[PDB]
Amino acid sequence: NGAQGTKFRISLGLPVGAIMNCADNSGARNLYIIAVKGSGSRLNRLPAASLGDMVMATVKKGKPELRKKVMPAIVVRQAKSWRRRDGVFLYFEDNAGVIANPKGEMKGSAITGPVGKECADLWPRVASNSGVVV
Amino acid sequence: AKSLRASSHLNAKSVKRRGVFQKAVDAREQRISDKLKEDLLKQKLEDLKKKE
Amino acid sequence: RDGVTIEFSTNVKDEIVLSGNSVEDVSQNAADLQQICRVRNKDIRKFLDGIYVSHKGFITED
Amino acid sequence: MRVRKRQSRRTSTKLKEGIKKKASAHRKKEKKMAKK
Amino acid sequence: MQLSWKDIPTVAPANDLLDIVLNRTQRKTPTVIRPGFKITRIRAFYMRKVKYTGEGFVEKFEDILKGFPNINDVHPFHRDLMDTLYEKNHYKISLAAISRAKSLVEQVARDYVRLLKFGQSLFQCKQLKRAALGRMATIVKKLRDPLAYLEQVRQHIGRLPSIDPNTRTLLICGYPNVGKSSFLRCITKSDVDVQPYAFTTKSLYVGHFDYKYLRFQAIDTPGILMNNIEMQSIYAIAHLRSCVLYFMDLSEQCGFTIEAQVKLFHSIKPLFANKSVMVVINERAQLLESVKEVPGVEIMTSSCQLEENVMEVRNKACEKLLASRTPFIPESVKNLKKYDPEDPNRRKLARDIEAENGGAGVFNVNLKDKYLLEDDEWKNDIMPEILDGKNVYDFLDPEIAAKLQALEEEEEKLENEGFYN
Amino acid sequence: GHLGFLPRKRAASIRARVKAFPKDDRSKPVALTSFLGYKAGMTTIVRDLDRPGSKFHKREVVEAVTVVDTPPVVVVGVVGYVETPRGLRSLTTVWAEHLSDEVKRRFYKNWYKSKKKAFTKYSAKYAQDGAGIERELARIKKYASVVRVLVHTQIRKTPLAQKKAHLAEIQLNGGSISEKVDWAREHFEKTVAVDSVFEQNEMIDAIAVTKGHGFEGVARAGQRGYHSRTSINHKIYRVGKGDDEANGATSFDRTKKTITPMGGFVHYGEIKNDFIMVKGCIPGNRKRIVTLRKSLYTNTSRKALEEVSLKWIDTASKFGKGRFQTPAEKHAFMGTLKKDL
Amino acid sequence: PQNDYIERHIKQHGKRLDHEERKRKREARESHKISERAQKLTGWKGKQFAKKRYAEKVSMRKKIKAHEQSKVKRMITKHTFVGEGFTRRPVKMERIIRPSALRQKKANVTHPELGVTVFLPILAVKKNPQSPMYTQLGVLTKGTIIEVNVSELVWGKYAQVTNEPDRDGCVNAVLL
RNA sequence: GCAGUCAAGCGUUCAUAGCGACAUUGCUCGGCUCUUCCUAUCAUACCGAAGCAGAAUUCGGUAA
RNA sequence: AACGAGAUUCCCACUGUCCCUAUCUA
RNA sequence: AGAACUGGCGAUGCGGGAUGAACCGAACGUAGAGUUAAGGUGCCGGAAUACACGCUCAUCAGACACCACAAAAGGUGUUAGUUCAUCUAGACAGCCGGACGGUGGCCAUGGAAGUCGGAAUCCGCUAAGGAGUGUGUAACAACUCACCGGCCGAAUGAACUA
Repeated sequence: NGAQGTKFRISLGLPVGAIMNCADNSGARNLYIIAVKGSGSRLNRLPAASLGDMVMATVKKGKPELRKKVMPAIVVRQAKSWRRRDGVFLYFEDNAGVIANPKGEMKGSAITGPVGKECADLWPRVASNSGVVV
Repeated sequence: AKSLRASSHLNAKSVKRRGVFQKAVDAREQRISDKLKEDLLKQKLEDLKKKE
Repeated sequence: RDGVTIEFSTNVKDEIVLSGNSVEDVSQNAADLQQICRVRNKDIRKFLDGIYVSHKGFITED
Repeated sequence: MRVRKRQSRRTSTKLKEGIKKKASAHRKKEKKMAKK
Repeated sequence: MQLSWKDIPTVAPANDLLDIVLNRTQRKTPTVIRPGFKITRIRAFYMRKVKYTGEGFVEKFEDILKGFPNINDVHPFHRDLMDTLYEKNHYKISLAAISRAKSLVEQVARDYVRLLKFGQSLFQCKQLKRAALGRMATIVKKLRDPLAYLEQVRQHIGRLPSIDPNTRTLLICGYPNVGKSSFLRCITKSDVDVQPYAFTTKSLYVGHFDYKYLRFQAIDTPGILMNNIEMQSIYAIAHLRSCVLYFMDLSEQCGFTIEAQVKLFHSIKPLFANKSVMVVINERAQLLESVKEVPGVEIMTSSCQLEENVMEVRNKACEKLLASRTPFIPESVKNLKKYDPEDPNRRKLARDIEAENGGAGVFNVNLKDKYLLEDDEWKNDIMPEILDGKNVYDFLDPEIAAKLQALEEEEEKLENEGFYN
Repeated sequence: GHLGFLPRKRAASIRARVKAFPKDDRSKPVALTSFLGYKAGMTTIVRDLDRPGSKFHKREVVEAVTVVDTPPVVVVGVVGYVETPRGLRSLTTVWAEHLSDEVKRRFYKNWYKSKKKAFTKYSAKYAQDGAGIERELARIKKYASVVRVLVHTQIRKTPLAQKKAHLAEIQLNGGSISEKVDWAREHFEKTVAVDSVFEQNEMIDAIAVTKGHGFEGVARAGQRGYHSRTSINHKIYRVGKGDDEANGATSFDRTKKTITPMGGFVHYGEIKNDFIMVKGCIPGNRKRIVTLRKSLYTNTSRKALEEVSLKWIDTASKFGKGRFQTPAEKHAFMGTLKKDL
Repeated sequence: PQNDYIERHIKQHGKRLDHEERKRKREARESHKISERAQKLTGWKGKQFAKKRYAEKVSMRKKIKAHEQSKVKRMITKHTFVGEGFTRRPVKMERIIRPSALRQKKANVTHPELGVTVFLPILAVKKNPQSPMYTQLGVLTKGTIIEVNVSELVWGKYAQVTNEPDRDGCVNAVLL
């Protein structure tokens, strides 16, 4: 749901049990991943997210309004070296993600820092609430 | 999902193979065999270099 | 099939005529022509769409 | 198709002799039931 | 839940229901045990089967109970509407029989498992298992009548219309076969028969239309002469926040006296007294003013053959229901015509280009031939972009020949000086 | 693992033989069906992607390609096979009367000790109006349902220190068996170029003996690697030329350079002849002989129909790290050095 | 989706062109396909088909015959009953364990002279054959004469059991 | 399951020496990991029935 | 109330314990 | 399950039952010849791909055995029967036609005319037609068969048993 067009493989940097920062001005500062929506299935392999993938994630350090409810979270910053089709390999400074409804519509009004190129392409309304892309 | 050996997909791909999909290969083959025929004449000129 | 000739009915809308000598050729071709037009994963009651053998007969009427 | 398992027609000696004991058991019942 | 109920798991006719639940316990559980095993594995075998059939029937029964709308807890219109279409007492008797049967099956399963942990032979254990599932079968065999009723109600409630008691509504009433079928026929897209007899329509047909940027729904009715079909109309008048459009046939048609329409209007007057009535005419003329004696009534004369007055009735109905520096525009756009989709003579779009060139995902759009250049011979652009470690675009400017010649002057100003020795 | 790739054992030779061939149409012109070279190389390409329907239509894609070195294959014979109820059966092979030093080397395990007396009586068997050679060629044309070409590689034109060329068998998918055996007659002692078999935008199946890893420890212990593998559907990106400078030049880059990196490939030389730049990764390592067949069948999707517009060839140093395409760009960026002046 | 969305569609557009040909030929095929199923269908489906088809024959016999006739005109692992003075009753039953699961209190008793079954509580276990130990334990094996409470209500106070409650669920008795 | 209601016949003649099928009516030791196999298949493939408007679904068939 | 390498739980930091192994040396 | 009596094994080789504790045959010195027992005679395998009358086609037939278990049955497989039925006053099948008026019988109810349902279910007229066998319409109509009658000309029908 929500994702626009096809989705191509980039490296997986954020498994289940990883704390990423929160980037929107909704109230949360960090986010704890519990499940990844639309992942593969091996024996003993943890569900691993990447940039621009909707995960189910809980707030750990933030406003009580945003807590009490496990909610969808789209990862906007990865910090693990993924590849672009334009030659370069790149990575960010920290892991960050933004909270949204199952439809892909944003709760926050602005996203701080850089938003990934792939994430902003796949999710339209993230690019609507984006200050910086790349 | 439809298999690799799914009958309907094999028949749909046979609908493809009687159109553009073979014609391009049957033009490419003519261009390859042409340059192969061109490869005889060059070597025959290098036969006539020694024959000179 | 080799021995079945197809013409369209003049002055009658939406009609295809199958004619020849063998019963197997004409009737199996008629069966083929209506089994390619299967209404798939839908109603029978709601979707009328399809080709149907309206009349089985002879070329020369007497 | 995947051709499924076929039943044997080899009757084992335990089966064959057990068949005889079961048969003679059916006799002893039938002779008693004939009297009533 | 809300307005309509199509989403109900189907109701098996109590003989097939047995053939579903019992066959599933034969296919899904292990089925082969020797008598020569330990007693513990024999016990656990038959316990697993009694319990699994228990969960089987309960799962099917729970689907029925949760699936059907809780009649007295939904909405006053729907509580009464289902009461008119179905014997409400029997509708609650049937669902009570299922709620009874589920608790029965639960009791049976809990009994025979407890009785099963004391079995001494495979035969005794088998007899107890057969006893359990046979007892469940007897319970389900006693349900051949209510489930036959529940399938018919499931089918007929699955096809019922969805009226919203909170949106702006307008009931369409009158005597059966006045011509109100032609009204809803000529106001919206809903196929309602205008067949020349009394009770053609048998239920509440709904038509949606939009006026003044708002969602409206006009509800066609069978009519009032008491019947289940007839009382459906009356309770639709009573429980809906609406205006009622009572239709009259001032003609030889309908086959009923206009005076009987007067008698019926003034008799049904109490329950539509709160609804702000409109009356539409499709000694003698004086008895139309006898109808006018009602506090809230209006009279209009119309013809369904013409399409203007039918619209004007709607306009007055909706009106009753609401109360209840310079821009830059290029002249190349102003002079340009509109895009008519069914025109044989117009410009071909890229949509039609890709069809003519074949396929959606197979056609590659030429980015060239669509951009403006001095010479269209160099339209098929190559553009090198990189030469020897340094990209062309960084070196690329106008007047680079004159700028180069400036650097050529800077050559000869250092050539004769003697830096290259 | 995969139970098809069993027994997981060491191959018969480094030159794996091609197991199946593309079918046959008896109206098509005479053309070769498989080619061989020497795989050695791997490099990066960028290209703009004209693949409609994709997320990268009118965008640019970087990707890994492999460079097989392919010197012009030389024809030294022809084989004819009769169709039997027992399979095929070679009834007659015919050779080229005067063969290279390379192939007479292939006929011996110890080359230097021998009197080099290989085809002496066979060449003396030719020594007349033909008479017996034309008899055996009639024998092939009369019978023999399929006809395969004996070839070999130009090992000396490759930087390999092996000196010993590989014999091969390549069938012909040009109709009328007469035209098969007479194409062969027109090609004894002659050579066949690469681009007379392949071109750009053509799918191939490169077969190779897969990089030996030796002993290794139902998931069983034993041999890993050195297996004869067939990999299908690798798109040919570029066919090259030895005499032609600026092989590394694209439509965009256009700098006079060879696809050969600075100081050559690792563990293998430069390129001094024809090559095929194939997309992805071909089995085997560098210095390995690969046999390139073509597709078996009409394999047209949009991954087989599209035209490749190569934008740039990476010719930077694979031995070490890559910073410079040419030697000219190293000393252009560097400035001038100690031993220079 | 209004009310009769397919019935109105039939009453305006028809069923199909070939709806009557398909139906008539199918009913004519069913005479064969009954026999084609009866000689195929291996396993459980064959047994279920045979039982359903036997039923469909007996019902048809009833229809035809009724028409023809209307033409004219150590622990115990057996089920026991324990009296309401259980709390310290066993004087002479030192270690004779009787679990609470095996205690059935209400026998499913039928009346002989009037074919009505009254599910009534047991009052007293009187005479169990096979064992006079079992009379003192209250065991309800086949042939046991028991006392029946007639609180709910011509009647006979005693009933003889007919089933083996160790095998089936309940205790089934017949009055004397 | 118990008791009754039918009831094809057989009972040594045969319904009043009796047995009697399908129905029906009475109330009510556990768990970690791999290999191979079975189908009594949860999903994937193709079908049949179903108030199956579409979507979604329920039952059933072939199918390891 | 500090303790005692007492025990448990939580919060913060850390790590190949693991996701998922890879390479080198003895 | 308990007795009695009886064989066999046990202290017993050999022929056969493909194989073997109790199954069929069998009076063990060493040899020769003939004849047999049980079991057999397609080839393995010694001995008839004998002869004669039949029955069976099995989507894993059957060769098996007090004819014992799933076993009572289902089947438009096939062959024999038995008991009642029709039949050149024309059998079954087949189309062609009639298939009626009281009468839209009474209650039912918006509308139910045989065919949503509740009770009798009657008369007349015939060659024969039911207060109606299903399809059908809102209700009718129309068609259908059960009942006759017209050409058609010899067998056919039902219920059981093997």
